[PDB]
Amino acid sequence: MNYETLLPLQTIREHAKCDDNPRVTDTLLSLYREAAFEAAELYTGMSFTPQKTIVEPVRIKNRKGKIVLSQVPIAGRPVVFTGGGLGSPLELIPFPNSNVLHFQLMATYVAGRRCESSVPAGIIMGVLKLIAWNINNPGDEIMNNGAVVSGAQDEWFRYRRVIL
Amino acid sequence: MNYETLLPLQTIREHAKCDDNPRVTDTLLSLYREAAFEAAELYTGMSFTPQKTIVEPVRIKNRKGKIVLSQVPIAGRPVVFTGGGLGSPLELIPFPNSNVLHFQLMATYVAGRRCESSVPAGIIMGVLKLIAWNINNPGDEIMNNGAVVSGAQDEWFRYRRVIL
Amino acid sequence: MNYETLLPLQTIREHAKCDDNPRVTDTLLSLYREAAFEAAELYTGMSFTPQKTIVEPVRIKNRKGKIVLSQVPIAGRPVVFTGGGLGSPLELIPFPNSNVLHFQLMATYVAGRRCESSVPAGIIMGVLKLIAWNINNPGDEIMNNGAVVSGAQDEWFRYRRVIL
Amino acid sequence: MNYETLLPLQTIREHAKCDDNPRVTDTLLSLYREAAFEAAELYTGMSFTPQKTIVEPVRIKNRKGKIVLSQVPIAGRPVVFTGGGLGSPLELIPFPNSNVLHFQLMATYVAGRRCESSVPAGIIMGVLKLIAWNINNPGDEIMNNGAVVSGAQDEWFRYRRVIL
Amino acid sequence: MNYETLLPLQTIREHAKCDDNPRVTDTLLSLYREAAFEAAELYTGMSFTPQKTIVEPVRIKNRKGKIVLSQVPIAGRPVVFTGGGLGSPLELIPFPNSNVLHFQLMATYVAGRRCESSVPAGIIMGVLKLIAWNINNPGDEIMNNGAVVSGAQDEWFRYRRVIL
Amino acid sequence: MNYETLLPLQTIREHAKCDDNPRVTDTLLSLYREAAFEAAELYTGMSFTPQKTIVEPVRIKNRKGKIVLSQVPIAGRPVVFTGGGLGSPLELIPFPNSNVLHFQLMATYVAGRRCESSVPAGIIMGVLKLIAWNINNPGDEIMNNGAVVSGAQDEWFRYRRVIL
Amino acid sequence: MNYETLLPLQTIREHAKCDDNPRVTDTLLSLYREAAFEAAELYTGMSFTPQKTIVEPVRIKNRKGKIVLSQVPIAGRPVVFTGGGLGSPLELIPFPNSNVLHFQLMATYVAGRRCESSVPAGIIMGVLKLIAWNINNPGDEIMNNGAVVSGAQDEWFRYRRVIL
Amino acid sequence: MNYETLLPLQTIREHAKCDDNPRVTDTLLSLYREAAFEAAELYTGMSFTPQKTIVEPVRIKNRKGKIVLSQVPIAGRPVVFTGGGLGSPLELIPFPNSNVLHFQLMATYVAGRRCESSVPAGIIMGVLKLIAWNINNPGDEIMNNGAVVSGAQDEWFRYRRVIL
Amino acid sequence: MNYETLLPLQTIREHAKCDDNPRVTDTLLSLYREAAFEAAELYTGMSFTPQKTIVEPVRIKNRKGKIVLSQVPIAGRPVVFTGGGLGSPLELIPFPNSNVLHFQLMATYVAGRRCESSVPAGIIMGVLKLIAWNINNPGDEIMNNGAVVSGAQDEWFRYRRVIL
Amino acid sequence: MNYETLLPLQTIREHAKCDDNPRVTDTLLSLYREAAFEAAELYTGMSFTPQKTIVEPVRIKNRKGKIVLSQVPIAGRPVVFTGGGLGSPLELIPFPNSNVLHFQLMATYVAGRRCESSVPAGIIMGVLKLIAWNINNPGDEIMNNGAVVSGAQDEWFRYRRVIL
Amino acid sequence: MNYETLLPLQTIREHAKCDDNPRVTDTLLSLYREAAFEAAELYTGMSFTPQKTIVEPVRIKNRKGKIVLSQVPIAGRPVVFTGGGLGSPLELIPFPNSNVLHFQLMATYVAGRRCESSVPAGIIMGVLKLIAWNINNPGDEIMNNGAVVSGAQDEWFRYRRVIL
Amino acid sequence: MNYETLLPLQTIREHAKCDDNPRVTDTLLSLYREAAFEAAELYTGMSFTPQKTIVEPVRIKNRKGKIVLSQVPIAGRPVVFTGGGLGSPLELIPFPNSNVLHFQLMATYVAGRRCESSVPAGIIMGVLKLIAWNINNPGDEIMNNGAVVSGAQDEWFRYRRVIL
Repeated sequence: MNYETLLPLQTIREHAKCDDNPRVTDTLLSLYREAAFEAAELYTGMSFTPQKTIVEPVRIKNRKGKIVLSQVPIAGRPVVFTGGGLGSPLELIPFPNSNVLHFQLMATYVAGRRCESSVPAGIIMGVLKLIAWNINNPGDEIMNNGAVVSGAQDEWFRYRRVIL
Repeated sequence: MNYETLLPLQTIREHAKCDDNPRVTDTLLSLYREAAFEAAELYTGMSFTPQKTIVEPVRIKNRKGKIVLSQVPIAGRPVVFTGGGLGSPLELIPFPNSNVLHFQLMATYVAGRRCESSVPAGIIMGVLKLIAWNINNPGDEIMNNGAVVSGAQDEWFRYRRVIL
Repeated sequence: MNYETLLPLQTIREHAKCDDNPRVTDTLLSLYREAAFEAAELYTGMSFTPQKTIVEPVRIKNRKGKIVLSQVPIAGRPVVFTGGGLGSPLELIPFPNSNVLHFQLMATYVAGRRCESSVPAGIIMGVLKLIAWNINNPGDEIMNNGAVVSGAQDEWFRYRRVIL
Repeated sequence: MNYETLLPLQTIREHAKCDDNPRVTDTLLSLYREAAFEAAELYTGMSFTPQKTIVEPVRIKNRKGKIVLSQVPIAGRPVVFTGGGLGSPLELIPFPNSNVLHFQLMATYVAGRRCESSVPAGIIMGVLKLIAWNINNPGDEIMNNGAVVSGAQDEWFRYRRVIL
Repeated sequence: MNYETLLPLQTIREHAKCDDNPRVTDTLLSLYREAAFEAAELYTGMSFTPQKTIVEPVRIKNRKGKIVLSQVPIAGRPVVFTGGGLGSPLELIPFPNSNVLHFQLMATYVAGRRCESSVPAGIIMGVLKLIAWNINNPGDEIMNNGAVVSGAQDEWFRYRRVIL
Repeated sequence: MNYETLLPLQTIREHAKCDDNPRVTDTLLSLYREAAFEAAELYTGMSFTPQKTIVEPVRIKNRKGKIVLSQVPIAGRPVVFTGGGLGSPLELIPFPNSNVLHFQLMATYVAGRRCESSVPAGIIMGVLKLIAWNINNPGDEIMNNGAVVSGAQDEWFRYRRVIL
Repeated sequence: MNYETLLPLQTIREHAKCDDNPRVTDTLLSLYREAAFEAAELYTGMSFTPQKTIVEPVRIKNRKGKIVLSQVPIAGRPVVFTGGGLGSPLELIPFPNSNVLHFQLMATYVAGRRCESSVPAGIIMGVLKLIAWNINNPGDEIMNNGAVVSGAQDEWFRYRRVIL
Repeated sequence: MNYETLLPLQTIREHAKCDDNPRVTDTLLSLYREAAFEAAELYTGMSFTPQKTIVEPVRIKNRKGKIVLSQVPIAGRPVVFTGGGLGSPLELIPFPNSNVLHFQLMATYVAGRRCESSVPAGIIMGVLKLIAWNINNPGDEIMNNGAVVSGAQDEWFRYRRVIL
Repeated sequence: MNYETLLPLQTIREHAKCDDNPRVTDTLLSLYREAAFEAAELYTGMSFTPQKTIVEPVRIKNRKGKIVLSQVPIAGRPVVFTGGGLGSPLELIPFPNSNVLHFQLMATYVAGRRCESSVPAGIIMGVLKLIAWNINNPGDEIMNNGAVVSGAQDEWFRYRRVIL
Repeated sequence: MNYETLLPLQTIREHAKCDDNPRVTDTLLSLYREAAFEAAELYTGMSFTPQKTIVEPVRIKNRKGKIVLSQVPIAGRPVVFTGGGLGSPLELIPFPNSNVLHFQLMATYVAGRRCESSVPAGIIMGVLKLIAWNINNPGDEIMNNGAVVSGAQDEWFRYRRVIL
Repeated sequence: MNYETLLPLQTIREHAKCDDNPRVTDTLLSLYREAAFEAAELYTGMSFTPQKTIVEPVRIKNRKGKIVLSQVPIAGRPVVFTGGGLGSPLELIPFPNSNVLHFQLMATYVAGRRCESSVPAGIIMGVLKLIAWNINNPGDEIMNNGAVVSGAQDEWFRYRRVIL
Repeated sequence: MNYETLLPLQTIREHAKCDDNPRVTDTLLSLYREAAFEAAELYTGMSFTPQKTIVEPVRIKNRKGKIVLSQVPIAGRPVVFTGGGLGSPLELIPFPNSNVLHFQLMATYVAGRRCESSVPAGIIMGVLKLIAWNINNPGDEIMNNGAVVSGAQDEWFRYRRVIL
């Protein structure tokens, strides 16, 4: 993917205060950038521009009618349901920024984002901190996890929406 | 967005005493300003300039007749109800600084600000400290939770409406 | 408000001992003073001469008829209420230094305080301390609220009279 | 108030050893002196030389007839109570350092001092220490509760008269 | 009062290691002396040479007929008590150094000292210690109460005589 | 495996900045790389990517019919079951990220990774960190659990996925 | 007084190694000596040379007839009792070594010491140590309870041997 | 066994960074390597190629017939039992990786393994650390066991089969 | 008593490494020795040669007739009792090393030793330590008793070994 | 005995880097070697090369035939019982690695080692460390339990085997 | 006593490094030696030089017939008891190193070896250490119970014979 | 005894590493050697070459027949006891190293060692450490028993065989 557009090398170099470097090659930094983006993906679950189709074997959690989805659905668009003898389609309006719906069973929806320009800035701010840490810690001495001490995880934490 | 009118780059540079450093280009300051304003909006809950129309579904929270909405409406404009098979749309005056309801189903309101001069000074003061912190410490050393240690977050606490 | 009449910049400079600062211009010091006065007013509640009006809906609290408004009405002319089923409004005299009144219903009033020169010395001293602290702390600390550590909030405490 | 008679500027300048310093103008010293005397008045609760005479409502605390005063009446001559259905005005003499009298209801008496030289020296000594602290520490360092650490709020404690 | 005879300036200067001081003027030392004497009087209640007339309303303490007074009357000359239902005036001489007597009402008496020479040396030593402390602590340095750390209060403690 | 394709020696030499060092020959770097990759494989349990469908033995765990598989099936391609006493084919949709299925026994499903570039960058970062630690610390000092203190172990914890 | 014969100034100066010092006059040293002997008398309770006849009131302590006087007795002149139910002074013989009388009412005895020579060496040593402490430390630094820390007090403890 | 085939001495010299040692000759490095491989074998239990025959007596264990042999037979080749008054010898196939069989008696068997090529990398890495630790600690410094502190025993732990 | 016969000054000057002192004259050292020997006598209870007579009254103790005298009579010579309404005087033999006898009553006796020969060695060492401590602690050192910290009271303890 | 064939002096000197030191003669090194081997034999319990026949009395520790013997028997030769009124001497096979068997009375056996080449390397390493410690620490300082702090003891622990 | 035969001054001078120091004359060293030997005798209760014969009274401890001696006799010749109703000789020999015998009463005995070699070297060793401590530390410093910190009272503990 | 053969002076000097001493004479080291050997004697209880006879009474312990002796009799020749048993005096040979036997009563026997060459090396190693410790510390510095910190007691501990 064109990570260059999401975060240029020049900005990374400027933030890290490493635009005068005798041995750190761009080829290596292009690996740290991808690693940081993958780490953010794993920590938050918010995919970038490439949208992904979701069809999964949903289930009912309890008699209250609670259904848990694996990922948040595309915002605004209703979500459809089918299967279990219900030949006709069925759909409801989902909650924004949530993955709980109410009435073998089957359901479908799409997850992803419009494009490079819709990424919240806080994600980038945490990512840049993570790259800076990885640049200034090849792994020779202790001076304990990298993604936490660098503070990027705290920046990303604002979006993980723990129960209120 | 016109973040420039809210906090011109000149003031940010003057506060940080870095107007002559070529290491901090305009784009980096723009990114820092955007991230700081986003963090302030998330923390204090005060929606910024845009006046976005908001529509989202609801479920009857309790048997007593309580329902909750996700964002704060602007005072004056009633919150209206539509759909859900009910008798007919209904209009309610919003309780300022609250989004709780008193008597699938739908409702909608507006959130935002009419004028940009209404920004309290404390928010700008905290944003200045946060940007100053981000300019100096890239997070690659331990001597990193900028929002807390920089002191910006505590300034905004005056408005986070602790329960009296 | 004309804060310059209450605290000349020269006085602030003589207090903080910053009559030679090589980078702190007056345009930033004025913002500092504005923020400090806002913080003091919010903490103590001793507002100034200018006035503002508000309108809100209200709900009775108990069978005894105690009612709570969102802001303190001016110490003076009546506070008006409208609606409530009855065909004509009802009005009560608001008790000063309080937001509580005694008996949907809509309420309106005007906010503000009395003559300009009401400011005592302690608040001025606290504001000076807060400004002095703010000048010498753009935010860097491993060696945490500015108003608490600086001691200003201990100067203003004499006017709160907390009953637990 | 006319503090010039109670504590000449010359004594303050001599105690703090700043008579040759041009960076502390008469305005700033006047502000510090006024603030210090205000703090002393708030802490110990004795109004100074001006022979203030008070008229305050009083209600019997309990069936035993205890009545508590908000100020200590001048010793040696009676304190009078009126109103409250009394057949005729009645006046007694209080026990010294006692603010409680016992065998609508209104009470009046005179509280003050004859000559300014009777202003107890401890109060002036505490004011001097507070002013000296204020002049040297603007409040932007951690080497700030001036009233305490300087000792003035301890020098004044002799008078507050906790219950024996 | 004749403080110059109770404790001359020369002795105070010699004790505190002062041959000649660059800025400490005698006028300020004269204030320190008076402050120290007032502090001693407040801590012990032992009024100096000027004998004082005392009149106050006395009461009986307990079932045992115990009687207490505000100050110790002179050792050998009676106290008087009349009014409040007494049958005839009667004056009696109290215990030595103990304000305890045994079987509105007003009682008066005289307390004080025979002459200047009656002052025990310990009080003078404590006053000298307190003066020395005050000369070397204008109130600007922390790294607390002056009268205790200086040790004068410990010297005076020998005469307060808490119950045995 | 042919590790030369996964991680060329050039990248290791660049990250550890030892391309000009003649004391670390290719033979020793091969050993270090092999050991690091084997350690990662043992830890996360994700054998690397010769693309491979999965068919493995299983035995039922309890009356509920729960059966535990080894690796995560891919999304959108149903598993199929055989073995035991079954006489007809059967296919069920797997739950995302799951490794347990319920209705000797046989069954096969499609999973794994296709291209070597899909090897998540986190694993490569962990391997690089472990190799960098091994290069500089032979293991005879206390200023030695290399996998942990170097942080390589922490980078691999994102995958082991303790029960939710 | 006779303090000169008990402890000549020459010995004190020799002990304190300050004979050639013009910075401590004779009057101040005499004051130190007087204070030292006063403190010693208070602590150890041994009345010094000046004999005094004592006449003090007494109250019956208990139903057993016990009565306690104020000061320690010297070998003791007989005691005459007056007041109460006795028409003429009731003569009786007291006993030394205890302050208890056991077969308003008056009692009497004598106390003191005939000669200086019996002052034990321990008292002199303690007085010397206390005077040496007082000469050097004026009481304005901390790193000040002279009677205790100087070690003088512990020397005198040999003679008390309290019974608890 | 031919340890020089598994780990060339030059490899050890390169790992420990001792390619200039002034007094560590090869006749001692051979002993160090011999000891380290023996320690690894005892810890992990993975033997080395050469086989050896063993004969031992046994004692009747219990009813269920679980019998423990002092060593692990090789590859499950038959293990014979003789003597003890049995009618004729009986033989069983021993379960590999264990020394327990299911049924005075005598037992004999042979122990060993197949080939050198089946040595994983982790064991080699641990042995290298153990040798490096041994070289630089001849036994005259305190800075508890060599195999533990050096971290070698933390490399072999991956094969010791804790109970899942 | 003639201490010079028991301990020459030269012995002190040799022990305390003070055979060069130009400030510690012999007159003060003699007083030090005089005090030290008296302190040793008080601690050990072995009164010295100078004999002294004593006369005292005694109260009636109890049924068993054990009576306590204020001092220890001289061993082996009668102790007399008189007065107390007895028909004629009664005399008893006093038990040595004690002040208790077995039966207002008056009592008389005498105490002392024979001569100076009754001094063991350890007492001399204790006295030497006490004197050496006293010389080099004039009483202005804190950067706690003299006789205990010096160890002399640990030398004399051997002669008590009481049943404590 | 011929300790030379087990550990030549040349190897010890090479390990301790003292081959050119004339301060350590051959006799001292022989003494150190003998002491170290004795300590190892005592600790690990492995009887060394010189074979010896042992005859000692026994008393069964329980009531069901528990035999216990002082030292471990050597493999092959049965332990033979003699005397004790037996019908005839009886022979038992030695259970390896133990001296407790299932059955005044007498028993005998033989212990030792067939050849010197059977010494494990770990014993030699521990002996070398202990000798190195003893060479460089005579035991007159504290930074002295050589067997433990030198690390030699822990090397031998591999063989001591715990009771399970 | 004639200590010259037990420990010549030459040995003390050689051990205590002071064989050329003129300060420590013969008298002071003899005093130290005598004090140390007396302390040793007190601690151990064992007179060294004379083979003293003791006659002491004995009272039966309890009906068991236990008698406790004060000294330890020798194994081989008896200890005699006399007095009471014994009409025939009665003398026994106790357990070695035991001071208790199992059956007014009088006892006497003598034991020990021929010569001064019964003054074990340990006692002399302790005396040397105590004298060495005494010579160097007069007791006016802190870094003082010499008998302990020097180890002499620990050296003598071997013979104290804890009461088993 | 000719200790020279047991441990030559030269070996002691070489071990304690002091063959340059300017003041430690051989005569004093000869005393140190004897003291160390006595200390070993007292600690472990094993006598040296001189075998000695023992005579003492032996009271039975319990009905089980357990009897104990002061020292271990020679390993192979009998202890004797007269009377207290069957018709003839009887002597038996004891357990190896265990002073426990089983069936007036005076019993005697011999104990000791064959020759000077039978002393285990560990005893010599401990004695050398104790000698070095005694040489280093004459008793002045404190840097707590001398026989333990030296480590000799730990070396001797292996032979003291605590009770099981």
